[PDB]
Amino acid sequence: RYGPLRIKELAVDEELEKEDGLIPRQKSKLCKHGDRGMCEYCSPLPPWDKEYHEKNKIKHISFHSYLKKLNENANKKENGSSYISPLSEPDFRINKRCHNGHEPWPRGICSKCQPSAITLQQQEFRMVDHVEFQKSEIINEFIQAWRYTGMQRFGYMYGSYSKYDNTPLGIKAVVEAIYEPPQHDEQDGLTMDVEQVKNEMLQIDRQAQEMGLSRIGLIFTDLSDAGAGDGSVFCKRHKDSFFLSSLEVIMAARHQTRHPNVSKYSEQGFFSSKFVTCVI
Amino acid sequence: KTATAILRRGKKRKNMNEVGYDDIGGCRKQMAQIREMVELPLRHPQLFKAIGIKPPRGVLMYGPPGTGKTLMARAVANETGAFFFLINGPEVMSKMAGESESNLRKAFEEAEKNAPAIIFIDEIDSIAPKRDKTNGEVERRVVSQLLTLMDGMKARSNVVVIAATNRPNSIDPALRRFGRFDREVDIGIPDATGRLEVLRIHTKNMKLADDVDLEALAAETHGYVGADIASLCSEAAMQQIREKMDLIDLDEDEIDAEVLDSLGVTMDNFRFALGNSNPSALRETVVESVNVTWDDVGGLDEIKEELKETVEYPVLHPDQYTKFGLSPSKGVLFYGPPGTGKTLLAKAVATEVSANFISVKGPELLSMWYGESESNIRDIFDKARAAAPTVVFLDELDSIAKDRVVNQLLTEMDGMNAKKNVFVIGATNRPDQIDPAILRPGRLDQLIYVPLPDENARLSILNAQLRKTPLEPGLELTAIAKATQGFSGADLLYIVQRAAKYAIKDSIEAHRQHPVPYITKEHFAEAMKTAKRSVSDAELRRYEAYSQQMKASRG
Amino acid sequence: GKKRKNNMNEVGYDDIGGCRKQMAQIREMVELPLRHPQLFKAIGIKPPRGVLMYGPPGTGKTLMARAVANETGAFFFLINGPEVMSKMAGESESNLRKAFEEAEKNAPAIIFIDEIDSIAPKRDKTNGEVERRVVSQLLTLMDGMKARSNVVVIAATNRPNSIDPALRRFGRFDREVDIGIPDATGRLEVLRIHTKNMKLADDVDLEALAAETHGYVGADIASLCSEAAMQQIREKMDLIDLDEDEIDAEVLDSLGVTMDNFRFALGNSNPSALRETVVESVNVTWDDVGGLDEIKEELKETVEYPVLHPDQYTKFGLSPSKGVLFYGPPGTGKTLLAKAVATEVSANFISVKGPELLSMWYGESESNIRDIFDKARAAAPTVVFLDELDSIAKDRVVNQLLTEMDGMNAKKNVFVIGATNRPDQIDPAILRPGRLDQLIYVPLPDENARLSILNAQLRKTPLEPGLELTAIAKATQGFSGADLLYIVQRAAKYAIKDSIEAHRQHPVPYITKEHFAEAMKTAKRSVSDAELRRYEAYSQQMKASRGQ
Ligand SMILES: Nc1ncnc2c1ncn2[C@@H]1O[C@H](COP(=O)(O)OP(=O)(O)OP(=O)(O)O)[C@@H](O)[C@H]1O
Ligand SMILES: Nc1ncnc2c1ncn2[C@@H]1O[C@H](COP(=O)(O)OP(=O)(O)OP(=O)(O)O)[C@@H](O)[C@H]1O
Ligand SMILES: Nc1ncnc2c1ncn2[C@@H]1O[C@H](COP(=O)(O)OP(=O)(O)O)[C@@H](O)[C@H]1O
Ligand SMILES: Nc1ncnc2c1ncn2[C@@H]1O[C@H](COP(=O)(O)OP(=O)(O)O)[C@@H](O)[C@H]1O
Ligand SMILES: [Zn+2]
Ligand SMILES: [Zn+2]
Repeated sequence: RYGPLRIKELAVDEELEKEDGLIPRQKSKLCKHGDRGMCEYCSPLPPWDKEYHEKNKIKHISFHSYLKKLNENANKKENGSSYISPLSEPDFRINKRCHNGHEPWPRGICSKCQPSAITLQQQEFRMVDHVEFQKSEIINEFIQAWRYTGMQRFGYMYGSYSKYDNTPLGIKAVVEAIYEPPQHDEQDGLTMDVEQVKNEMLQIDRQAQEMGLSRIGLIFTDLSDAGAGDGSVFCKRHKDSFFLSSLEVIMAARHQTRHPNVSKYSEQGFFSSKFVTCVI
Repeated sequence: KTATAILRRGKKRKNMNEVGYDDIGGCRKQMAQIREMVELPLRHPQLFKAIGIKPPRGVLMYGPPGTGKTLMARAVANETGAFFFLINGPEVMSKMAGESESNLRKAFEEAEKNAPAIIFIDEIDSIAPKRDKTNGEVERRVVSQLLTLMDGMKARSNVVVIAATNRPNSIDPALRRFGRFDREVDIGIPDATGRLEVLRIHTKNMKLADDVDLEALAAETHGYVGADIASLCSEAAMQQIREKMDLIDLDEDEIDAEVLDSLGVTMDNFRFALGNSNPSALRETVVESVNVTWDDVGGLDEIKEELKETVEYPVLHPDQYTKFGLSPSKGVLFYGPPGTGKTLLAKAVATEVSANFISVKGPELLSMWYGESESNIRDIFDKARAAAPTVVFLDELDSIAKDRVVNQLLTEMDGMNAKKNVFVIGATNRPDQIDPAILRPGRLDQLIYVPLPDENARLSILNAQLRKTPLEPGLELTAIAKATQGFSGADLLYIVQRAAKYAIKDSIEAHRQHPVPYITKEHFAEAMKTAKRSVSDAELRRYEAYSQQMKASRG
Repeated sequence: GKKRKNNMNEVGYDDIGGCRKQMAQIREMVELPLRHPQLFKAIGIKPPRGVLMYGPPGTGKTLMARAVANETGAFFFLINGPEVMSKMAGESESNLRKAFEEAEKNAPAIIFIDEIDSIAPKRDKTNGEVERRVVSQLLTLMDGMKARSNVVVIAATNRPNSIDPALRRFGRFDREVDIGIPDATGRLEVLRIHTKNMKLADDVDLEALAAETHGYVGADIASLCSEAAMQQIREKMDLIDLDEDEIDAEVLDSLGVTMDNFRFALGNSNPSALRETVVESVNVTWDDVGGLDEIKEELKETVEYPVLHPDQYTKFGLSPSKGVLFYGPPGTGKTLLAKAVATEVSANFISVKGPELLSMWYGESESNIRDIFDKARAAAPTVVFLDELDSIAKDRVVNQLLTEMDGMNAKKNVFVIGATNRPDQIDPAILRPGRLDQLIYVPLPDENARLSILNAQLRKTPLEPGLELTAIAKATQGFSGADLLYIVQRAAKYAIKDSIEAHRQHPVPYITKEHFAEAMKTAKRSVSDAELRRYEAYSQQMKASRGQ
């Protein structure tokens, strides 16, 4: 019986996969049974239990627990299938080669190679659950850049992933240092040549890997000091207005697509890059 | 003549894209209609501008499954070379709630955006069944969306919609109105020539043996649809390989090339495949073509002349009827003892005017009377209109007309177009049992009595039934014809069948003993010894009395 | 070695017995397209893709599919019906799509859709939005994979009428396979397969168990073996100490299943295969049917010749007869004639008794006439037998029967035999040419026939040495086979009563002549003279109706 493919994934992913994450519960006062046995209110709570999260004020379910829930729901053992892969990243591009009796899309199309209507809906799980800065100086210097110059900034943050016990099967990205590419920051925004950025970052990443680090996100500042005598900034981003504008959402999506998360439960072998974006 | 004026003249403008007119056979008239409705509006759109009309667009093909509706649609689309959008019923209906409508919207929008286009909605009965079957609200949203898209298209032009379904009634009635699927095409089971053409089309890549008689297979296969013939060929090839399996080593990965080079399908394999095949086209009412002349029927010369005057002149010479302002009769009613050859008369009439033939036996009428059939009287007459000229033969009419079904028949027959050549012929062994309503003018009011065959008629019948069976050279049937006074055609058929049974028994015994390649007169005598008249004298007297009453009442 | 080398991937052709015909069909339809695709390339055809197995539950359809898949070495992709239909809204369709796509991606493959009747039930059985979306998805997947892939789809269902009709046409499950109840040899093979790891005792007579189990599907035999083992455990429980958590190996070594346990298990079994119409094998020759020699010759020349010498029929251009109608007093042995006819041409046998037809008339059965004839087609050559046809042929059921008789392919070797006690009461429409046109009268047995019946019925009873039955045969003039069977049964009952009395008093190994005398003292003819005269008059009129 075919199973997960043979592909190397991060140590954190493996050690998370080893664990079970069940949350034990003690004898409820509504139980009707002796010491041995358990009815419905005493059974261990699955790591993806929505009631537990909403009771503990957690807004997403720690992707590995989402994978656990999918595996539990599907893929019966010893029969009933040949291990349908549970994870499959969405793909909306049209099937340029259908030839179900018709030429390619530009001059013919059938109901089989026609992208179906897309239904947006808030995602219920998050890959990386926490982001931790080893020292305050890492961001203090980043903000000192703006303090001295007055323009905005932008830089990649290097580090590594590890476990996070405060959430069921959660992951935290620990950031050790920040690297700032050559960019032309401006009063209301910033610009940066893409080709120079990637050409430099290739060798920077080689050196960082030799040092043991990895590129795990990007951070930029959006600050406009108020006129008050003290040092204060306007609250431009809040509940009723935008959190991340459309342009930065698009850039984050591109960055995530360019840093795939190698996974063993998807046909392609990757799913939903572990790449975070921070804003000040 | 004019009807197939579009069929006359690299290939395919040079997968499932390779289908072309050369991959179809036995549907010349329907193919002509479909091409005339599709190519002209798109390939030569200036004709209708010159003459000042808007050509109709909606085309609704229907027939038994396997008749080649999808094949015809795809062949026409690939030969026209126009933007072809294919919509599948189940494929659209398998989408989530709210997506099966957006798919249709985008399909029509794209077909309108691009150059002259063809939209083929295969299996439209899935996305727009009859209202009583449209359970749920999504089943109504989809139907309403289809109707709106169909209505909003009439202005665009240079876009033709083709739909296919099994039965005319399976579709929502609202889809068959002006500006919608108004033109209707009916695909019927092919005739002998059509079956031969299909057989040649399919068996063009097989390693046929030299002893293959595709004409014989065409003759034997009656009621076989194109899909049935394809299955026949596939099963014959499977039988051939099964026979050759002895020389093949299944365990070994590779098979010897020499063995693969000796594969050949023999006529015996085709006979075996015929034995295995089970067609289902005739289980439902279908439009079929018949080729009975005034020679498979013996005697009844006066009745033949009466039928000719009744049917042929209206069809062949409508100008004279218009000149005299007299409209032709709609229906006829045969009555007489069973086995007198009424079905043969109906088929001969249909063949004389070269019309299609629809037959509705007694079991079908009873099934409709019990409401456990897919079709219905309205559906039968819709098919008759779509396939006109047509002859609708209602056999065993007395079973139901001893009613809801008779009321439906009266409604449909009254609503029939006077100038449209759709004749109705009813058959009944008990004319008095027939409801008097059906026999009023404008309905099956012309009654004809079909008597038992006479001496010469019996001789002709016996010769016709025995023609395709080997017999002793210098064999006389005059004595058999003379001695069987009062026998109907069925009794003579029984006599000849018993003679053949005796002959085959003797042949098998002789072969087992180890001769009898004929049917000697002793076999005929032995078979005749156990044959008797199937019509009691009382019934013959009753029929004669009814005929005398009719003659007296009309003179 | 074998199998191209508990863990259902460990089943092969050696774990299936008694279904060699259907196994051969499935193998030629699955292995050949996959193992040797070059044959169909050379012949220039596309092999059929779909296959649809059906039969009573417990007949080993899943076992056959698994065995074929494992032996082929292809990429098996079992799909369950209940498993797929337990998913949330919009997830079952996704599972179907992913299964088909994966099977097509790793060709050659074998998709096995187990219990398809739950995914695509009859159109009137769904009535739900999801139940229609799933069916449409399945149809789309079946159509899409018709070409463009070297994949084979296999499905299993209880009855042909339990599936949406749209799935049984060209480009879809266009091949049908019918699984029937096994015969004596098949049951023996199944018993040998199951009872190979058990600690059978020396006194085991698997042949006897196979003989005593009729209508037992493989599941019933497995349950029988389990029950016998449990009975053995119960019997040995006296030496087992329930309190202790360990049992001496000496006691375990003494376990052994004996014939008594198997007899008990036979007593406590609930087979259900025969509660519905089922195809079955028959082994009656022209020797159990004493007398009726002329009727035997008529049946031979009516049935055997078309089946065994079709070339002669084609040469003479004669179409073989479809069916016949037996009539006569009850108990004359019509079912024996039907079974003998089926046996001679080595055809299957479907029996539809009066209660089943009445249930169909009341519309409270899981099977229809169309279903019966679909099974008959799939299992051809077949003999369908409508017993006591006069209950329904006194109707929509009769109309359906006529429709099916008209529909059936002439060249197909499917023969319909009808039995009735009131030939006049039968609907005339059934007797037209192209239907049950032939009428055969089965009279009461004669003296020699009666003696033959008596001898046949006593081959399983310890009769007294030197016993005679000519006097009994002569004394029973006018008796049918049922009456003679009743006489024998009463004699056996008296003998067993006397044996039990003697044992209780404490001998009586075999029946004696006085037992038969006592049993015959209460003999009574089951056919009144008036009814016999009526049947004779009807036969005489029929002969006159076929006069010169
Ligand atoms: N003249 C013909 N008429 C019909 N079928 C033909 C003919 N020639 C070849 N065929 C073959 O017969 C089969 C007909 O299948 P087809 O899909 O056209 O049938 P259908 O029932 O009309 O279609 P659908 O239900 O998909 O709309 C195909 O194998 C086609 O190749
Ligand atoms: N030749 C055989 N025929 C039938 N059953 C057999 C045979 N040999 C063994 N068996 C046993 O019979 C049972 C087979 O049950 P199985 O699940 O295959 O039947 P089914 O009702 O057709 O399947 P399903 O419900 O999965 O569609 C198993 O116990 C198997 O061990
Ligand atoms: N002139 C004829 N009169 C009667 N039967 C004929 C004649 N010629 C042929 N037959 C045979 O009659 C049979 C068909 O009879 P049919 O037309 O069904 O009679 P009915 O309509 O009374 O049922 C066929 O076997 C056909 O060959
Ligand atoms: N030649 C025979 N004629 C009649 N009954 C026979 C004959 N041989 C055996 N029997 C017995 O007849 C019984 C079955 O009779 P059956 O065939 O059901 O009669 P029917 O078909 O008239 O109802 C069995 O017990 C069988 O042993
Ligand atoms: Zn509890
Ligand atoms: Zn496509």
